[PDB]
Amino acid sequence: VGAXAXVXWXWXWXW
Amino acid sequence: AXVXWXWXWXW
Repeated sequence: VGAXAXVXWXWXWXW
Repeated sequence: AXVXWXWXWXW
C-alpha cells in the first residue's frame, strides 16, 4: 500500500 | 513496496 508497486501510486492497482 | 506501508520507506 504505497508509492512504487502494489496499491496507491506507481504500479499495480492505483496511480 | 517503495514508500508507504510494507517495505522500502514509511512502515
